[PDB]
Amino acid sequence: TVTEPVGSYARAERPQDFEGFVWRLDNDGKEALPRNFRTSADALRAPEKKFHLDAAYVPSREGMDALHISGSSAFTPAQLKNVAAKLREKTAGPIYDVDLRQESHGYLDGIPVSWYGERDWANLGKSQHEALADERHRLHAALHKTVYIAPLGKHKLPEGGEVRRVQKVQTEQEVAEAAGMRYFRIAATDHVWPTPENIDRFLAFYRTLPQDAWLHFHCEAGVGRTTAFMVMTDMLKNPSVSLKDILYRQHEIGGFYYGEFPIKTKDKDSWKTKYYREKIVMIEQFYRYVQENRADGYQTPWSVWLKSHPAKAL
Repeated sequence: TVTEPVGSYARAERPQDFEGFVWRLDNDGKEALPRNFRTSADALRAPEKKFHLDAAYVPSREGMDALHISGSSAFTPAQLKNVAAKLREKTAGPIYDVDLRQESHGYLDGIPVSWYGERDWANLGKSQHEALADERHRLHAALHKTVYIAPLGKHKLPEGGEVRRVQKVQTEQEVAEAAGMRYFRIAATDHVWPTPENIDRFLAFYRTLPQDAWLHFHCEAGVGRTTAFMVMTDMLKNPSVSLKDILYRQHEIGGFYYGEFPIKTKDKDSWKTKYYREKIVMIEQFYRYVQENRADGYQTPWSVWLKSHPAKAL
């Protein structure tokens, strides 16, 4: 009897130790676009040094022009509009805003905020149904009430900010639709590998897409969740390209590197170590899943294949 298999490490943490306590400012709106905006039509750049990769290696670009995917971090309503217009110049198919955030978020007087708990784990352990209902209630309850909105400083605690009585409340779904994009939510936890549930939901969604759909993924700040799904899509659609090529190319357009590398962390972030290792193992397992189920149309869901082919720690 193993209590939590590789791939499900985060199930051992206690949700009650990370409840939300403040409305975090997700973007201050000074720039025209969200941070980390990147496309599969982009030129590859030099790898980041911390990953210790071969800068002379030239990754295969086979399948990229036809991939049609992009990524970024959180945005204001006007920033989303700029992303949607930019993506329209590249395609005539439907454009999707794929919201990968498990944490409750929305817009207060047009300001993008999220209910933030330590490690950004305020909805840890909740089903997607429970996570979205917490979100709808918190947002509605803010209307006509005084609130404190603030950016996180060091030690990940509030620093400065503003206080206003709220006169308008909006959902991410409402904001995407107003920008001309279709909406699809996948409640993935910040900092850890997506659950078998998050992935089964993404696979079913993928199988039903029109051949010219363009997928725009987004997380809160950084590139963690967004690169995981961008890598999975590249593999699913281009099963003939090697693991090394897929990993190098998703990193060189501006994403994270999901292959092996020398993991190092500050003392305050040592809790992240085991999660970085689990990710490396799990993306290799997914590539094994794609290669082995490619023949059919992936008749076997990921969760089922996984329970009969468990991964082992690094």
